[PDB]
Amino acid sequence: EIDYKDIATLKNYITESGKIVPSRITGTRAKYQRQLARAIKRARYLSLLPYTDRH
Amino acid sequence: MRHYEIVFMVHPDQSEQVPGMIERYTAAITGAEGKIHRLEDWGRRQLAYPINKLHKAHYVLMNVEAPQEVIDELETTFRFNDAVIRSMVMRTKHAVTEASPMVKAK
Amino acid sequence: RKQVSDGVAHIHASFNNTIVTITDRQGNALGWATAGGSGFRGSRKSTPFAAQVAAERCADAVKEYGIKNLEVMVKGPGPGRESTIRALNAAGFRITNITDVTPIPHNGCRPPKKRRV
Amino acid sequence: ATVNQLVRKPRARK
Amino acid sequence: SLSTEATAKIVSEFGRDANDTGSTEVQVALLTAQINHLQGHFAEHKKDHHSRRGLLRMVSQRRKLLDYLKRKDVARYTQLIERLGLRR
RNA sequence: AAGGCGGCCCCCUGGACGAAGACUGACGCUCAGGUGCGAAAGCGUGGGGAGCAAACAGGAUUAGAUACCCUGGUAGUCCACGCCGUAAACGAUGUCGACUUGGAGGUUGUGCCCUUGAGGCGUGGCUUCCGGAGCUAACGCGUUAAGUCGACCGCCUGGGGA
Ligand SMILES: [Mg+2]
Ligand SMILES: [Mg+2]
Ligand SMILES: [Mg+2]
Ligand SMILES: [Mg+2]
Ligand SMILES: [Mg+2]
Ligand SMILES: [Mg+2]
Ligand SMILES: [Mg+2]
Ligand SMILES: [Mg+2]
Ligand SMILES: [Mg+2]
Ligand SMILES: [Mg+2]
Repeated sequence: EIDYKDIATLKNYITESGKIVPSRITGTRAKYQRQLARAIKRARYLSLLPYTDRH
Repeated sequence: MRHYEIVFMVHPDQSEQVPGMIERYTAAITGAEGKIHRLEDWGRRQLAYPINKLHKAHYVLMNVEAPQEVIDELETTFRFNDAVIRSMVMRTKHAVTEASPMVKAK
Repeated sequence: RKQVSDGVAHIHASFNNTIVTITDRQGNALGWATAGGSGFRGSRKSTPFAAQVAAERCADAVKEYGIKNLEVMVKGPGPGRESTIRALNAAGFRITNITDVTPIPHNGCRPPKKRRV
Repeated sequence: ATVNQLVRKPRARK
Repeated sequence: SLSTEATAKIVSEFGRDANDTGSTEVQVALLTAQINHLQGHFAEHKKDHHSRRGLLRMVSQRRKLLDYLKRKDVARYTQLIERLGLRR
C-alpha cells in the first residue's frame, strides 16, 4: 500500500541528515516500519533523498 | 505472468533521443504478448546528490506486464547503452494503472 | 596580494592533536596551524586551550587575503570543539556556517582491537 | 529409565 | 510448487473427478512432478543445502505414501509405478 | 532443524502461518547402525590482496618483556575447488501429544461492529518479562514447565588417572 514515489511522506520520516527516524518517535506501526525502510532504500538508489548532510 | 515496474534515467545531453527508445522497446514487448500500463515522461529533474559528474537528470517511469523473455534482453541493452546511466526494475503485486505523484503535481 | 573574501575552515579534532586549517571554497589551501608547535607537547597538546591559540595564529596568516565571511567545517570527535570556534570570533571575523564533516564509515573496514588498560 | 531401553542392554553392574 | 494449470490438470488426470484431490495417488504425482522439476536446479545449485532439505523432505514423503498403497491394494500400486516411471 | 542469516534489484528455489470449504481415510509418533548439514581456526590446488592481524621486525615498559602499549608486517581473513567435523555448537533443558488460574507486552493474521479515527468486540500463529497453585536441594520453573502423564531414543554411576 505504501509507495516510494510520494516523497512528501518520506520527507516527514527522515532527518535533515538523511537518517531514518525509527518508530519509537513517530509512533507508527511496525508493519509499515519495515516497508518504510525499504521504500527509502529504493529512493536512495534513484537519487531522490540525500544519504548524509555531507553532500 | 509477472508485473514489472521499470525505472530508467537518461543522460541529460541526449534528452531528445528519449521518444526513440520509448517506441523501439515497446514493439519488442507487445509483439510477444506484453501489456503496458503506465508511460510517463518527466523531463529533467534535480538530483539529491550528483552521479557521474552530472546534474538535472531525465526521468522516465514505466510499467510493463510481460513474461520473462523481455527481462533478459532489456537489462542487457541498458548496460550496453551509454545513455542509460542507471537502470532499476522491480516486481510489483498486480497490474496497476495510476498516475505518479510527480505528474499529479506537475 | 590576492582577494578571495570567502573562507572555509577545515578544522581537525583528534584525541591527541587539533589542527586548524583555513582554505577557500575551491580546495586551494591558505594556511594551517597545529597544536604541537604552539608550545604544547604531549599532555599539554591534548588541551582545549591549545586549540584556542591555534585558531588565532592561523587566522593571523590568512588576513592578507581579506576574508570576512568564512565557513567552519568541524571534523573529528576530539576535544576542543568549542574553544576553536570562539577563537575565530575573537580574531575579528563574521561567522556564517558551521558544519560537522566528521567521516562516518558504513562499516566499510574492520576497526582495530581493544585497548585494555 | 525406559523398560524398552533395558531390553537392548541391561543395567551395567560394576 | 507449480502453477494453477499444472496442478489442477494432474488432479484431473489421476483423480476420478475435480473433487478427487486428497487421494494418495494424486499426492504421489504432486511430489513426482516436483522432483522432476528440481532435477536441473540442484545440478546447477549443489551449494544450496537448505533447499536440499525441502528436496529430501519430499523424497521421504513420497516413499511413505507409496508404502500405504502397497500394503492395501497392490493393483493400484503396480499401475502408478510404471505410469510415472518409478522403482528405477 | 541447528551453526547461523542484514545495502538494493532481478532470476531459480525451500519451509512457516491464516481464512473458507472440498477430499484421502491412521496413511502416525519415535529412532540403534546408516545418511547429510554443521561457527571459527587449520590443511591441499589455483587465484586475490585494502584494512585488520598469529609468527616475526623495531621502539618504550621492566628485574627480565617473551605479554601488555605503540610504529610496521607474513600466513590467514576474500573467491573457486575439495578436505577437516571439533566449540561455553548453551535455552548448559532430546522429540511428539494431551490437559491444568492467569497479567504487562511485542509480532503476525482473520471475523463481526452507530466504517461514526489508524478505533470497539472477538479469535488463531509466534515471542519476552512477571506470577498463583503445584514442583524443586536451593536458585528458580510455572499454559512455550523444570506441574500432573503417556510414546520412544540417547546418556550418567566418587574425584583424579582420563
Ligand atoms: Mg511458497
Ligand atoms: Mg469418504
Ligand atoms: Mg598449510
Ligand atoms: Mg601483534
Ligand atoms: Mg588457504
Ligand atoms: Mg564436545
Ligand atoms: Mg540462562
Ligand atoms: Mg506463589
Ligand atoms: Mg515465572
Ligand atoms: Mg571412573
